[PDB]
Amino acid sequence: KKLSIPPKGIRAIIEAIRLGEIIKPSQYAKREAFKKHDVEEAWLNRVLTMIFYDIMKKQGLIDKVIKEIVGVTPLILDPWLRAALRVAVDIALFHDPSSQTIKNLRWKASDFISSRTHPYVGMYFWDLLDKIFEYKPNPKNELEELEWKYLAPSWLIERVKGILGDETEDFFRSVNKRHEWISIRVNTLKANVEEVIGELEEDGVEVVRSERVPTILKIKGPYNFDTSSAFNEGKIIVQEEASAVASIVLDPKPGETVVDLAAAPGGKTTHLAELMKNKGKIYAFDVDKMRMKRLKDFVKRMGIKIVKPLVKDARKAPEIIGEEVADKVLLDAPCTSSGTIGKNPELRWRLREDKINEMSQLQRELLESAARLVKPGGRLLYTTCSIFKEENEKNIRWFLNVHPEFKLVPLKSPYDPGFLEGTMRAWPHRHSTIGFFYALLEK
Ligand SMILES: Nc1ncnc2c1ncn2[C@@H]1O[C@H](C[C@@H](N)CC[C@H](N)C(=O)O)[C@@H](O)[C@H]1O
Repeated sequence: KKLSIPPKGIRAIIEAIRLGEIIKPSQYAKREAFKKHDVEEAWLNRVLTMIFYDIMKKQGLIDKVIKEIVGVTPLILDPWLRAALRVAVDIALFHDPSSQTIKNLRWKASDFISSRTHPYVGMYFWDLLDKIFEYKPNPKNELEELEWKYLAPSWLIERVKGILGDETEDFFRSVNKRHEWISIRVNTLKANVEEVIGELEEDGVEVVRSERVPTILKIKGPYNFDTSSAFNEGKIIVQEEASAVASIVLDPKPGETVVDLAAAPGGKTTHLAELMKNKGKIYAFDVDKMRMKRLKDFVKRMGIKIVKPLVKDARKAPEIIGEEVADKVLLDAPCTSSGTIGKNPELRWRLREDKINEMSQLQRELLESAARLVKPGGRLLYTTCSIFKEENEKNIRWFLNVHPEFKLVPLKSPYDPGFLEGTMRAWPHRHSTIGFFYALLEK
């Protein structure tokens, strides 16, 4: 028949959508909310997960609808109200709910947000429900029609067109597909691939091994990591294929001294240690103390013992660890994350233009800090998970202009050429991984 969501399910997505605003990446929020409200059933877990990503993906469009109905941007409203309104608008417009579900929205959702806030906000929600269910979707503008096809803001659509041209439609298709796959890396230091595959297939988990990096596995969700034997023993870590390639490209050797200039939560720095076979030294810098504690949790659980974590600004060092002291440095630079809009769909709506240039300047000063850490024979790898030239090819052309003395080491495997020859790019619509950029440099 139709879509029937139980009361605990209604409270679940509301809390997930609310927490998704303050906990990033939003997957952690979804996990937290689902365990809080006891979503044990796989069928409910699937349905609510699908709705979760549908809301994230269409957030900006949903908000425009809320503004038409309510009269103001939902951004000035209470967080629980905003979350409830987003859930209700998405369910009413897209998911054709059964009478029981609309009843649970009316009574159980109103009550839930009241208990988290004040009776008046539940009442206000209750007063809006009928307007939402009677709302006639009306895309008038050629701009509004465009935004509804790609599920993206006009500025982003325009900016992608300037980069991909004919491929723009395919790009948005690939970041719009659903799709329930999670990418993980097998910790070779503590387990082997087939053993992990078998343990996953021992559960009801569908597994597909990556052809580009055989330690990467795609698993079909939902998958509980805090009850997983493989995860709690440190055999597996969540990482995209593109991110795994980064460490392999830099190619750190056992006994070398390596720097991960922006390291937390530690997907790549933990991978660098595998390639160095738990020998040598890794200096791991990150300004975020709360992200660094995750890296420390991963390091010891995964049996890593060569990582020295440093909660400091990465523009410092030199004169923290030394000048030309690194055999090779990885700069997986803080960035816009625009290449990850398939994985974290809501980012397409939260991104600004401004701050593309703000991130671009930070990357350059980390890049200058990286340059001075590299030994004469050493190598520097610069990566972002951004698709913008401003953060990528532009930042490398600048680097090759001011430095003296680096040169670009040509890259081919396993992805495609970037817009500067010798650089490499991954694309969602070409490679089924996140948008990514690679620049390998040596003195
Ligand atoms: N100036 C800075 N110094 C050190 N870390 C920074 C600085 N600016 C941003 N960061 C960190 O850069 C990180 C960006 C992430 N893309 C790093 C991911 C990491 N390389 C991984 O593979 O797990 C965030 O954790 C930021 O806290």
